[PDB]
Formats: sequence, C-alpha cells, structure tokens
Amino acid sequence: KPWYFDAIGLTETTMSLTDKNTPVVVSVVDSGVAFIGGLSDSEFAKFSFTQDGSPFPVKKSEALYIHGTAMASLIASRYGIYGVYPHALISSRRVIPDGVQDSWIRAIESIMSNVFLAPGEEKIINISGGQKGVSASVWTELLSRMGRNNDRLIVAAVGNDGADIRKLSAQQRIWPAAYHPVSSVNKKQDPVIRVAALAQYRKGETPVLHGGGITGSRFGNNWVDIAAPGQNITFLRPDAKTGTGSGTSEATAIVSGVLAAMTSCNPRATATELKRTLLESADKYPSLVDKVTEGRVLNAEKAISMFCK
Repeated sequence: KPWYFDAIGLTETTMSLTDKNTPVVVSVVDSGVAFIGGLSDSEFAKFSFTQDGSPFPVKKSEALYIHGTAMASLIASRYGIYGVYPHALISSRRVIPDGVQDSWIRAIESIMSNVFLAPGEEKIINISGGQKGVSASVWTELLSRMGRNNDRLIVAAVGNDGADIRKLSAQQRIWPAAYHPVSSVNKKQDPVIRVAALAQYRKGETPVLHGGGITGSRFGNNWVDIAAPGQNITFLRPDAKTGTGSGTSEATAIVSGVLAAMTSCNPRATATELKRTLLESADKYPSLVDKVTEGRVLNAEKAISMFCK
C-alpha cells in the first residue's frame, strides 16, 4: 500500500486481529468531509460548528477545502487511498473556516454531552490542527474533565513549521496539543495524544522528524507524545483526485487510524488503557528523546497486537 504501512507494521496479520463486527466511528474535527471516492460509504454523521451552518467543506481556501477529506481518507478510505482502518466510519465536525467562537471546543462539548453514542462511536477524536492565539481556561477545564471521564481520546497534531515548542510563546502554540498539565493527577489522566511527523523511512531504518520551515514537524520533549509517518503522504481531495502532503496533520490522522483499529477489539476500554498501550508499544529511539517524549515512534503491529490479544 503506501510506504508507511510496512514501516509501522500495518500488515495483513496485524489487521486480522481487529474486530470488523464492532463499529468504530472516528471523529474528524476539521474543515468538513466530502464523502466521495473511497469515503463514499464512510459517513456516520456530519455536523457544523461554522458560521454558515454548513457541514460541508467550502472553497474559501484550497487547503481548507481539502483538509478534512484528506484526513478522513487517511483514517478510513476503502479504496483509492488506503485508510489505516478502512472498517471505521467517520463523524465530521466542521469547525473551520469561519468557525463560531471556540468552534473546536463546541465540537468536543457536543461529543461529550451525547449519551446516545455507543462505545466506540467518537471515542477517538482526530484533531489534525487546532487553535492558536490562546485564558487557555476553557480548553484546560474541558480537557481535565474529559481526562477524569476516562472515556475518550483526543489525537492532536503539534503543528507545522519546525519550531521547538519549548521556545514558542503561548500565543504561537497549537491547542489542544498545547495542553500541558502539571499536577500528577492531570498528567496521569491526560486524554490528549500529541503527534509529531516523521520523514519517510523503511522498517529497520532509524526515523527522523520531518523538517522544514513550512511543513516541518514542530517538536520538543514533554510537548510531543509520539511521532508517526508524516512525509510523502497521499490523500483524497473533494474532487476525487489525490494530493500529496507532508506534516503533522497527516501523522495525526495515521495515529487515529491505529487507535481506531485497537478500539474495535474493546470499545468499552478506558482512554487511559488505550493511550498506555499505544505509548508502551511504541518503538523507543534514543536519538529522538529531545524531539519526542521517550523517543516514541508509532508501531501499529505492537499496539494492535497488545491491545487486541
């Protein structure tokens, strides 16, 4: 399939361990999703948190026209693009462009208050981007509460431009990745998984973070939980053709697909257990410790095997 399948151990036997009979819906909190091509049969729901009231992506910007569809395709596309977990469905929550204020937060609050979601429906929440220029008070209240609930996970891109997150000011850091709990309890229940982007590699090769002043991965020990494939990534566009991108948006989508695959095996598992198994099962590279907490690199074979076994 794409290069990153073999690189992360997303093999046939790995996928055989998942339960396709258990519905898993990944939340895509983004610019809206076009359920076309390989995503034709992927829709669970779609929501608007934008000022136009529309759940569909708009042409205001080319990047924003395509972005939600791209991410959804990386998680779940059934043909054309090879989704990480093609059995998954997608719940699109459009928050950009022209979001209502705190649209990102409204999107998440909407999940959190919905008791009619079955276990495995919007348990894994993909945020391939987020809010900067953040009184991170509304975010911090919401995330610590979700942490206490111990039911859902937010997979959050650390952002692009290659900056060291430790040296950025609060206004430049991307939320919810910028959530930085300091109490023992809030760290232990932290529901955010912060994802950095790796350059192309083959299994056996030592990964490095994708670099560059434009699409290069942001980085920093204690501000990044895991790194995942994030270079030379092919994705779906709303007009049904493909594009190729690099960065943390793509890397985040891939991690969400792996978590989706795991959840199929026990959708009633705690957020803490899912997060722990993902992180514990990650390959640890001493060369990456400055860039990523414990030098963690996504290993889907081990994550899925451990959780599903």
